[PDB]
Amino acid sequence: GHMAELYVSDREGSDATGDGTKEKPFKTGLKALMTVGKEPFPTIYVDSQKENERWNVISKSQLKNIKKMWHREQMK
Amino acid sequence: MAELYVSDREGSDATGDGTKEKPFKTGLKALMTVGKEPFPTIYVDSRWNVISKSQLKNIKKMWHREQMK
Ligand SMILES: [Cl-]
Ligand SMILES: [Zn+2]
Ligand SMILES: [Zn+2]
Repeated sequence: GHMAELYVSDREGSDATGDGTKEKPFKTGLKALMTVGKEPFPTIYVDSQKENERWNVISKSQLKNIKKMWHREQMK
Repeated sequence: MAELYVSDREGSDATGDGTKEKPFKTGLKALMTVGKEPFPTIYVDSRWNVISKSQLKNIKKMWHREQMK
């Protein structure tokens, strides 16, 4: 039932009241990976650090760190 | 470490160390660098506001899961 993209926005999202949609992003990557029920990981978008763009694909470093945590969290 | 600094806009998990001058980028990385309790105070970008208990709870929850080996 899970979807193909996820939005995380440090400044505009909430982990409390957000759902990882573009309209209502999560706030954190820790919150996001908690949601991920199966692989493949959805494509995660983050704040663009540029004034020009709202959104930007997660960095490769940030993704790898989230996934490390996710796998280890899948081992109870 | 008594106070950890985390900055999505300006920090780095790669070259940062959680100092106010070299903040971490995420709480994800920050928790990974805490090996003992009690936790340092965590400050996030607003400039700096202390971490919302709403996200601190998540960080301190996932940190306890880690410590089990
Ligand atoms: Cl995070
Ligand atoms: Zn896997
Ligand atoms: Zn404890």
